[PDB]
Amino acid sequence: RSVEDDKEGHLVCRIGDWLQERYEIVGNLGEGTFGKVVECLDHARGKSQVALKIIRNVGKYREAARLEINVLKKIKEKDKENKFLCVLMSDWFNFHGHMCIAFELLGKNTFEFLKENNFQPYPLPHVRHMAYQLCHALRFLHENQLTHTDLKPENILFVNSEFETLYNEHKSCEEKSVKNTSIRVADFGSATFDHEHHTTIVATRHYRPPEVILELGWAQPCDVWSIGCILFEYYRGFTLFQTHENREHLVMMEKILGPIPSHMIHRTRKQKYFYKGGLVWDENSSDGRYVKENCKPLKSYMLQDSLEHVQLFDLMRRMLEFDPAQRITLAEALLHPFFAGLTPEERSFHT
Ligand SMILES: CN1CCCN(C)C(=O)COc2cc(ccc2O[C@@H]2C=COCC2)Nc2ncnc3[nH]cc(c23)C1
Repeated sequence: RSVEDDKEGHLVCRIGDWLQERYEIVGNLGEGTFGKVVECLDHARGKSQVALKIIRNVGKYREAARLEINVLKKIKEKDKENKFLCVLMSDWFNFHGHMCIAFELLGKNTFEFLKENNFQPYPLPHVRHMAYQLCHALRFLHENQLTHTDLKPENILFVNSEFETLYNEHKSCEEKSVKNTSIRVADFGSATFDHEHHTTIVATRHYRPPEVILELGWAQPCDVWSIGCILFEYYRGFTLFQTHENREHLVMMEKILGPIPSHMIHRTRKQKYFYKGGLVWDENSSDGRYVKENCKPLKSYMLQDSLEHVQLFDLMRRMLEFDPAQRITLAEALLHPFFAGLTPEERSFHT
């Protein structure tokens, strides 16, 4: 059988086909703009379960995958015991122009799970455990001169996403509750070391911090801002910054978090966003009316008054500090009293 690609350069994959005379395709896990993810059995390692990322046969995607493979090699060198909750590669190969990267098989990503639960949020204890793991994982990368730059719910995966179906106490509907909240962080293709070239713009827009929008440069604090956004999303089930454009995004930041510090305004070359030292925007436009209607102070989004909710919000506020130098580090975040609520099994990583 010939090797066939579709019109977008995706490999046409057939259940039963082998790659590298080794990986037997047994399931299709999903398709994205990069290519697809397929479930395989690895016949050279006792029919172990693999997720294979199969990249489009398109030069720019091939080049990007080669960069991801090289980042993944460096990460493994620093974490040989695979203790820091990252998804590391077990193999890679170029299959007729398609870069393929083999990973451990995991469950649903945390976005897909949320979507399959009709966007009903994760309970606070789940949020807390997921937060703890994220802070742990990224602290390790940060201490090794690495920044992820593209953290978002779809890049964070449950180890096993099996769930219980419960009747929602307070709503007229069912709810899916994950049985084990162990997660792993993936997708390191944009991850950048301190000594390497930093592009002006990084991150997916909804998780992108103000220093990037204002072109002030970025480093590890970029990831902490993303984490703040992620945790909000886990806790409410909707995006903190449901935005498509920079000026709008800044206005949303001001409505939710308070004024942008004047020292950042004075430094930015993006003066098009300001007039007389304040954000300038059209309150009567579609975007202006949307933000005025929908964007409220961060504390207004708390679902309950109790101590653990108050502490989550204190931590989130600190992750969402405008000034990246003032923003909480992950090392400090791990000392936050929010994490007093973890079970011993959660805290010691015996989930
Ligand atoms: C390689 N894996 C990251 C790739 C890049 N990335 C984050 C995504 O593509 C996100 O979306 C999926 C991830 C996925 C499998 C299916 C996905 O597709 C969605 C599913 C339903 O509707 C379509 C959208 N990953 C995985 N699954 C299981 N085991 C895995 N091990 C490692 C990964 C992974 C990361």
